[PDB]
Amino acid sequence: KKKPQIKYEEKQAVMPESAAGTYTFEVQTIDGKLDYEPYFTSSTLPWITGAPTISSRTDPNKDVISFTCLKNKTVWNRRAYIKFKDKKTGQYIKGADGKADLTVNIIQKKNENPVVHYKWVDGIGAPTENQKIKMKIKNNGIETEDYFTDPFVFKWKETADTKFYNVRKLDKLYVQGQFPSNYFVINGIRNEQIQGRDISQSWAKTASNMLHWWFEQNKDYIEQYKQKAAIEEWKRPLYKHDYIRGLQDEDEGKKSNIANIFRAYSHNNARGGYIEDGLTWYLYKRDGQKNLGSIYPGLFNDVFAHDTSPINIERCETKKEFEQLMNKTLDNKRAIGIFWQGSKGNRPYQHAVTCWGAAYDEDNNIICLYIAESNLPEAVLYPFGVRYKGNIYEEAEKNRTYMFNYALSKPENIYIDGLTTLDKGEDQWKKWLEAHQ
Ligand code: NA
Ligand code: NA
Repeated sequence: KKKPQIKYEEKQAVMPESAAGTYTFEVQTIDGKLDYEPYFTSSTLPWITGAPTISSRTDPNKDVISFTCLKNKTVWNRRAYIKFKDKKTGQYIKGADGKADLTVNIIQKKNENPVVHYKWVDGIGAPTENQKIKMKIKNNGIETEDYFTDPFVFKWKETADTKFYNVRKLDKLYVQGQFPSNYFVINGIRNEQIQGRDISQSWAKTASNMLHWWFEQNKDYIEQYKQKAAIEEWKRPLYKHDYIRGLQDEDEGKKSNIANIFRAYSHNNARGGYIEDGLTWYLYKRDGQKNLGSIYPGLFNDVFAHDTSPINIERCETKKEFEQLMNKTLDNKRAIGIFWQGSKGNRPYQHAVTCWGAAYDEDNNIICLYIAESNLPEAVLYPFGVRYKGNIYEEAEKNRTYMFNYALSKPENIYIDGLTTLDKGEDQWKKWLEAHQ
């Protein structure tokens, strides 16, 4: 007698809808009914209940295989794989080429109607519906007539009433021949005239946004500092954060005193800089930052010298590391700088941006970030989708947090290497105020 065989066209994926249910596919049975058992290749499939089974063999030509999925609440497809063990021989059954194991690809489809929730950096409010701007899908750099339909895909428009900060690079907004010839002129601290450029200053724009937030959150402590501290004469003008909303692009140099301090006085580096360096430079004295600029603000050195720094730097290489870091930062009322890393084209990529909040699916996966991107033109926060390298259910030792770039309508090999965070420093401020009673 001939030995029975099974066949399956492996190019056909099995794609259950997002709803929970017991789904099925068919396996062709040749020359009888082979005694086999189906198995998932992973034992860490929390979204599948049990093993696959042969639920019908009544048709001589095919078996029905059943498997049970939980609802896919996430906005991502998720993958599982079924192989087949010959129960008489104990070997995995071969596929069409006689060498590879017969493998059926399962892809449960994404949730088309997710319920999303949001966490914003403390103290910046939250977008109103009128402040959320939907985005057109681009193709070959041209906007199509289609829009991104996921509910978290919106720009957060800056208005007179919004409370985030997004200082933009003058060197990116500038249009030669159309902007004012004095566009880059800064009136320095001794009323001296300075042409400050900022093409490589994403670290300093990110620091400036975070510092604007910090001056605002701590404004009552800073008022007490101005009243009670022995302020060095030359630094007195710097105890001030002005961020003037509603300006035209051609007036960006008149928008932010903090960003202008970096643009006038910070020394240049084409290899960029570090968010944490600019933050330290503005707030307290460290020898490492002695050569950052031609001045050293160090405006609250006697609050933070010899105490906890409110600045931290952490890295993340897995989904778990990224979400714990984001949640810890958001839940502890801190501001967020992101240092992106990867490739933009056939060239290395590094860039600092500011994060003002995150979107979450019903499983509390982080699915989108709201980014102040000093390279991008609009006076808005841009959504950057979150994508993770491989299986999020069976995480590998490295599963970086890649960015989907809705403004360019494309994934990019750009991932989040880590966060630089800025804490209010409430305990340090309290100890300073208690010592100045
Ligand atoms: Na399972
Ligand atoms: Na750049």
